[PDB]
Amino acid sequence: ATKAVCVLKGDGPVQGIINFEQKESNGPVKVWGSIKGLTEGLHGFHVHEFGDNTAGCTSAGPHFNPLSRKHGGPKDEERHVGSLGNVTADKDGVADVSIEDSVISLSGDHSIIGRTLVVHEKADDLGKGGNEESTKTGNAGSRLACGVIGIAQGAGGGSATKAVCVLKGDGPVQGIINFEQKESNGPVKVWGSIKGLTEGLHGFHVHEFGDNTAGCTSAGPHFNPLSRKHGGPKDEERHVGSLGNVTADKDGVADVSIEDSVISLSGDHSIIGRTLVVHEKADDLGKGGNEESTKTGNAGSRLACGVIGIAQ
Ligand SMILES: [Cu+2]
Ligand SMILES: [Cu+2]
Ligand SMILES: [Zn+2]
Ligand SMILES: [Zn+2]
Repeated sequence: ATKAVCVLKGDGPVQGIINFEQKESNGPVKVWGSIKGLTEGLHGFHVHEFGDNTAGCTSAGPHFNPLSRKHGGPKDEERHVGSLGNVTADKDGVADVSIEDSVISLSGDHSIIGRTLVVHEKADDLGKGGNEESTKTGNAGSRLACGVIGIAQGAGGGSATKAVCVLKGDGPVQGIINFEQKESNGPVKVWGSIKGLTEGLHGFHVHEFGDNTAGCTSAGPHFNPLSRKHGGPKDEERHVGSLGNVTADKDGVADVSIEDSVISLSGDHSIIGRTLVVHEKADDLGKGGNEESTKTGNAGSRLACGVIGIAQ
């Protein structure tokens, strides 16, 4: 895509929104926004390999590094793709970010879509610490906050054989959903657990944008690259993102087990860097006879969502 976004959150007070824009498909990426809750001074700022936040920032794995090079600073030949250097927080604990980088992309095998942006406790020494740790992390220390990099309203995306989504919302609904596609236009297995739901049927869809800047609202409509009407997963007439219903048991738990051949974890129907949403009400699978049925299945409000990240 030509635009991406990341909401950074952690166990402490660090939070922010970082925007990405890439106008020419392998030109430089503009990176800008704001992070607050930081100590005054320099903080390591990196793309890590996996958009897996199922164990906070730890499950993001190491720096994104397809080239197997040593850690470096940005404007520097020997670096990781994900080495974006340092952000500087002012005396109000705010880092105003304004970067331009040519090594990261929002498309291709060097795409950061569906990966994790991390802000660190300490400064990145940019590989010039002498020791071994410096040539892997820049001695940047703890991961204070992170988020999965999602597709924002523009354009695209990213590529993997496993993906994962951490669902959260305003209310008590939360869960983790796993995606596995062992052959690269075969079915995607979709499995996991969501809790805090009312007993019964809940609409379950991939929405177009991996944008959670305004909660689930900013995820936009159902992912619909073929411009079809909403349907059930078994219908010819459906959105790519229309995975049907999941069922919550009397304890409010939906043990999701789905297999879909229309979604993909690569190519132009890739759901990497898009948002998975679970809904208030049953999806009528486009059989409701009203205009809303043909758009959303009358599934109602978005109880929880998250950005679908590369796991594999
Ligand atoms: Cu990092
Ligand atoms: Cu939906
Ligand atoms: Zn690095
Ligand atoms: Zn739909």
